[PDB]
Amino acid sequence: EVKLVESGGGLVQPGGSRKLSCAASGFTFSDYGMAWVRQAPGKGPEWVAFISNLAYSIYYADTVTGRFTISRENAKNTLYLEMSSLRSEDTAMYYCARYDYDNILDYVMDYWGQGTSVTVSSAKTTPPSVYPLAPGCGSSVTLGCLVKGYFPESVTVTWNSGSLSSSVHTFPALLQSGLYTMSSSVTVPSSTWPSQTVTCSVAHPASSTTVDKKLEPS
Amino acid sequence: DVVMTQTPLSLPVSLGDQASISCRSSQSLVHSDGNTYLHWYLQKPGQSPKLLIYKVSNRFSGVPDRFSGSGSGTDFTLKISRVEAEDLGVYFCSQSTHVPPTFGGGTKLEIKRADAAPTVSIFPPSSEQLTSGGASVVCFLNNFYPKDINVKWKIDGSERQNGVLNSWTDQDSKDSTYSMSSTLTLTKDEYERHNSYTCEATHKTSTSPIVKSFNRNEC
Amino acid sequence: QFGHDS
Repeated sequence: EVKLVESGGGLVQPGGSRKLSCAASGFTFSDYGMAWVRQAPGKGPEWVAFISNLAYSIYYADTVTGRFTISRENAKNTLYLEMSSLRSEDTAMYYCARYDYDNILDYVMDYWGQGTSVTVSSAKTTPPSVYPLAPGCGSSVTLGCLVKGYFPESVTVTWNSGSLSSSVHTFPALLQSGLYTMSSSVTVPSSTWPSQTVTCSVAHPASSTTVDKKLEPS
Repeated sequence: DVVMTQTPLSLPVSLGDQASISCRSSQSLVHSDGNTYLHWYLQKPGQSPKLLIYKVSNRFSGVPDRFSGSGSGTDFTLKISRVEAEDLGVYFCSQSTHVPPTFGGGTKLEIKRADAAPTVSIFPPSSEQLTSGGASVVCFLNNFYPKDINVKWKIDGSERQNGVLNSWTDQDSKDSTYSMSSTLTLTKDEYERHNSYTCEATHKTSTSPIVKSFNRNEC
Repeated sequence: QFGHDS
């Protein structure tokens, strides 16, 4: 089958550089135009760059022109994207895609790779601060933990070492002041808490942290 | 650039039902060579987009018969004759008639269920955070349907906009509801200037907002 | 939308 496999992503400082590669297999690479397409979270795909099968034509999106360079080596079945002067808004999943043709026009991106992820940030590894969200200030009580100011992703929040999960909501992390913030809620019958202990456990592997926060009422 | 506009943003369906999604271009997509280079992609979470339909009405290799496309000029439609669970995901239209190729914003094909108002809970800043100089006020809006919802924060009865972070879950696999967390982050100093903290949730299930409050001095 | 190389 046609297969495209991107590599070269990672975490880069603003103003930094990165060179992505895309390994093509299952077709005659030299016969096909190729492209890079990026996708930021929550957003649609955004075409980045195009290179024709003999590299006679190169095109760039206005948002990356002067900073990104697309190239190819047909004999090695590889496509490249050289990224320079990287900016926060370049953070995205980067996909390699093949352009199909029938006559003289590359007209559809038909096969896409699974993507290589690029994060542009000056943040340093930072453990989260774990804050209890305590009720007090029907037969059910909702509690939470706020997990604030960490980097990088990700973190894992469990409740009573994982014994509570059916009523747990894990809210996706978002950027806040250049660091990530997420939260987690759990709902337990009143007959359990505060009569029995409820604890959130927050694991952040990159910072070698695991903190337990016991929930206490207002 | 050519602007691709999809409607609706979100389409709820029951398995086995029919679904239609719309795409409008700001500019005619008829190429000088006579083709109309309008395509449709499906993207599932964690995967790349997969081509479904190309040049308005051609099914891509391996795409099931229940998918079909039509349209002309600037108005296009993708039709699913009977929706299967594997069809759930985000559909994108795309045009390659003009440089640069562009994509619509996506239509999310989601599950229909009965409406449900959120369960709303509010929480004050922790002593731990106040010791660090910050004060986050958190409101959970849990187990509601449909996904569209809005939160308003009030401090001493007056609306507040600065410092709000809203985050949605995806549609729950167990009960098909959504939940969302709304966090208002203040400094310790700002928090200690005011006493009444309120989050108001407005959802289609009632014309009245759901109001949850606490008084700082009682915490 | 791009030209193919023959």
